[PDB]
Amino acid sequence: LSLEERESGAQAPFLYALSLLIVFLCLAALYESWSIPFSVLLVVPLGV
Amino acid sequence: LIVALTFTPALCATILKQHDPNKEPSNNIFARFFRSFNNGFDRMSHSYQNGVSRMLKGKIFSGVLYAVVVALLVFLFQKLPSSFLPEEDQGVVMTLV
Amino acid sequence: MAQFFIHRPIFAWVIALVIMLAGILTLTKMPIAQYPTIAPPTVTIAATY
Ligand SMILES: CCCCCCCCCCCCCCCCCC(=O)OC[C@H](COP(=O)(O)OCCN)OC(=O)CCCCCCCCCCCCCCCCC
Repeated sequence: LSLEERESGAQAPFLYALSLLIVFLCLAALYESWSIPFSVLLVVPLGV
Repeated sequence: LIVALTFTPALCATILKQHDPNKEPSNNIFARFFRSFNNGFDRMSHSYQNGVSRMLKGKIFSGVLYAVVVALLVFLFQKLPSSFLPEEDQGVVMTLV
Repeated sequence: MAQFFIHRPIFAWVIALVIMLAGILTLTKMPIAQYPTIAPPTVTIAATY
């Protein structure tokens, strides 16, 4: 597992950056706005 | 095809600016180049049209020219040799002793 | 249809961006060879007396 950990390091933050990018893009497509999506994005902390 | 149908029309609607019917030509080195180029191409088009007209009137000449063109094509097709792939220098040499 | 995206420029931008991102991601993982062809298998047997 140690070796696995060393290989798997820096995948999760990268992966979660891509997902946040795509979420922003889809929200912008929905509302047709570059600034609106950010209100929706600001909610993530509240659930966690 | 798809990009031309969707992305470029939106880009033109958003990024192109309305034309103005006003005396706003500014003589400049960057600008006058385009005016001169336009005039030259405009008269070159007339020259091309005249050449086309002379071509159309001369049926025999055009026919013989095209026939010679195809003949020269077929003559030169034989001259090139044929191979699968070219030889590329690959930066290495092997030597047998 | 052209009219749909004429009125929704942000939507068309987003589609273009997603395509480009997918392509950039793909390029970071494609194999690179000189030729498309893949050589057929060879098996070699070696014995020493
Ligand atoms: C690397 C990334 C992946 C690259 C893949 C290749 C590119 C694919 C093409 C790009 C896809 C872009 C997705 C953008 C999402 C758009 C979301 C949106 O908000 O569109 C809304 C739109 C309806 O708009 P409208 O009727 O005008 O209503 C608006 C309010 N009045 O809704 C519509 O008009 C319909 C739009 C299509 C809806 C798609 C629904 C998603 C279904 C996903 C299922 C497949 C998941 C695959 C998972 C793989 C698992 C391993």
